[PDB]
Amino acid sequence: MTEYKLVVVGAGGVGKSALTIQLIQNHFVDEYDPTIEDSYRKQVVIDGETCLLDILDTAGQEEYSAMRDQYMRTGEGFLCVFAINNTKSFEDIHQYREQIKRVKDSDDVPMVLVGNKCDLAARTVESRQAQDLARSYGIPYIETSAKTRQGVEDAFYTLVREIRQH
Ligand SMILES: Nc1nc2c(ncn2[C@@H]2O[C@H](COP(=O)(O)OP(=O)(O)NP(=O)(O)O)[C@@H](O)[C@H]2O)c(=O)[nH]1
Ligand SMILES: [Ca+2]
Ligand SMILES: [Ca+2]
Ligand SMILES: [Mg+2]
Ligand SMILES: [Mg+2]
Repeated sequence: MTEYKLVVVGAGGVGKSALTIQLIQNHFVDEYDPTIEDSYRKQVVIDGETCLLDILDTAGQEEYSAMRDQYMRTGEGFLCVFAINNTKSFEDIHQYREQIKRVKDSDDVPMVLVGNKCDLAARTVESRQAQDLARSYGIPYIETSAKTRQGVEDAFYTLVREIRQH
């Protein structure tokens, strides 16, 4: 049935894997193991539609990013993740978005901006700053915590809702 190909991108350590694993497997990964390229598939009902999520969890560490752009080519929508306690990861978002536009050869690609680790109080990216970035892109901004589950389903389901607008 309806399949949605989602790709999760962003700087090393922002919580791409923890977010995906919380969504799919319902637990929090406390440790840090850098990703090369992993995929997950699960059947879910989203707004009354039974569908299949195929999620590519990509490397954020440059050293482990070989051929990432090839893996990403098939993505239908992209979760652009930064951490709210990592200003550099937020600044990097523009470069991830440019890479997405390159691999899709389009300036109109479904995406959602995600500010993760919202359970932490060492915030250096304020909500309004991320809202403004997302506005400039024509996409939603959503905050998440892979640790508490806050916003996790919402982030991924919102991306499906963006793909459906394409
Ligand atoms: N407090 C808190 N810690 C988080 C959250 N998400 C991830 N972390 C922590 O941050 C570290 C990195 O998470 P991870 O998911 O591996 O990040 P990543 O973006 O997949 N890294 P990589 O690009 O190298 O694969 C882990 O120690 C993890 O527990 C969150 O929402 N809250
Ligand atoms: Ca755990
Ligand atoms: Ca291209
Ligand atoms: Mg990872
Ligand atoms: Mg500031």
